[PDB]
Amino acid sequence: EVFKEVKEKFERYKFDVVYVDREYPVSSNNLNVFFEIGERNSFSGLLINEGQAVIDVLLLKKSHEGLSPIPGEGTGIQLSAGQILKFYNVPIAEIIVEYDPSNVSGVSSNVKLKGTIHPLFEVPSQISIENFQPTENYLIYSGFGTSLPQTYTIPANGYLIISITNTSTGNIGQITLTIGSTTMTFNLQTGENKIPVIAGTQITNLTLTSSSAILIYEEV
Amino acid sequence: GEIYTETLQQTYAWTAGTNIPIKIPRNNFIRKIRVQLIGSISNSGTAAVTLPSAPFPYNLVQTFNLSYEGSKTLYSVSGTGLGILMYYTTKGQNPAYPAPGTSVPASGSVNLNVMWEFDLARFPATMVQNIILSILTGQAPSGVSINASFYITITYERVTAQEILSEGGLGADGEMPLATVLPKVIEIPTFNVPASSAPIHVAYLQPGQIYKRQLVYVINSTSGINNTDPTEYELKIVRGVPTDKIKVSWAALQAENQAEYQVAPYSGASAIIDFRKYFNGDLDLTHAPSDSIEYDLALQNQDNVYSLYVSYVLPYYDQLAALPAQVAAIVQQYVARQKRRIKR
Repeated sequence: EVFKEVKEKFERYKFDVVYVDREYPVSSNNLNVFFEIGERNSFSGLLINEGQAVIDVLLLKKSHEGLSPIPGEGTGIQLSAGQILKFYNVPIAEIIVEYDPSNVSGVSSNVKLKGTIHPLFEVPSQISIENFQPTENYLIYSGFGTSLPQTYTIPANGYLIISITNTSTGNIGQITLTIGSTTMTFNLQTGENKIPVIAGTQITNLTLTSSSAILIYEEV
Repeated sequence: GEIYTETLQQTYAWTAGTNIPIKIPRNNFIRKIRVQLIGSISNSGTAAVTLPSAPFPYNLVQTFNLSYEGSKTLYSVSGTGLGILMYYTTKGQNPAYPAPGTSVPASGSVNLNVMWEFDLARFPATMVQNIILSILTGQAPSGVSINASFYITITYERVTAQEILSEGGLGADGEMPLATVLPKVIEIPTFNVPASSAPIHVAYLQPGQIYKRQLVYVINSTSGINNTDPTEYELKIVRGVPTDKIKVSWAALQAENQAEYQVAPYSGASAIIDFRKYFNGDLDLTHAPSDSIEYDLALQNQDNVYSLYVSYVLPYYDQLAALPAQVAAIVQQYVARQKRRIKR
């Protein structure tokens, strides 16, 4: 029997998709932040590494057990400052972000998770890293006066820039830096001051002779 | 089945301004989860530091978030919120030391012990994924230091495969029993509701749930929660013929709370309105178009109004409604009993 049929069908999809937003400090004091996305459904969105610390993000297929990577079950992606881990319908059962054992101590990032878990569709699962290295001109402090309200950690190897701006020119103060067992003291002038530094260096003091605008960043 | 309760061995240190994610073990269904900030508040200073007043000690836990599958949210109240809801449903007998304004002896300490309680009816925790109760602690009072931890006491009911069938088995998608009553205690904050003598529109109750009672309280920038601005509250059913299920003066609303809760007002800026008392049974908006019931406030000054709702949803609400008058009757009675388990 040869059949010629014609049918115009109206269809709609009403499947509930619940959003998610979870930002956890991730540092030497909070080694693991863990977001529970249920095994049965699928999550798509961003895992944002808004910080200076590098984290190992391990998504697992199997819940109730892991805390290390169960092989085949969970896959791991390493993520550095600014790198986003993008998910496209990846059915995960738990996302565990571990603060990396190799970071320069003190560096932390707020790993935020913003995406929606909607039922797992019959389309591919995918992962990728968006914004792979924003060449970072990494910002450390902006403020004003004659000293710093806190100590700061320098996140990477590069050049520390201290920009001191005032209504005058010339010698304006001093900064002290420490790394490991070394201390160094530097003379500051108005304008740019550029100092090579290695990751983990601490800014321990600054003292100016007159009130200024203070901008500290690192060219990496 | 067999309700049975226990404390989780694992506690959580209350640290200032932290989010402490807690996993709630999924052994059976969960009836109620109690959390207690237990320890002391120490004064190491030379002069005796008096503790901030209401909402303290409650606001020591800035916010609560009990949800499953990391997204479906059963609870979302602030410590100040769930704390006042707790104060009423228990005749002001809910554990909360020290009381507001109490002194921490100079270079000595007082006792810390506050409680919250999330009533999940008979939540099918074995059939869902990851129930995570994240307590986002607030700030430690000025001059004193909090040395407490949280104790999660969970109440399971051994609902069995058998019993589950006896109340309508599973849902359309079979992810929970048909007669599931998921508590949905949310709290939506409104800011700068301007000062008026005639109740001005504050916010709409959004559909997708059955409202049992609503705890509304305003916050002055000066007196915190101890102000007296709310003067005239008003629940206007906006959809259909416009009507006032409520148009009672603040005093009279706090009055029904005297008779209703047999407890003095938590403060001059709070109250509770039970919908079962202004409708026939609970105020349902499961399918009502959004913006069908709004609530108003005549504020002396212009402040921030927080409205915590003790609502619950029926994940298979239609299968419960499309059930034979035979079965529906039995199923309705399980859902009916469960609907009242979620009081606080």
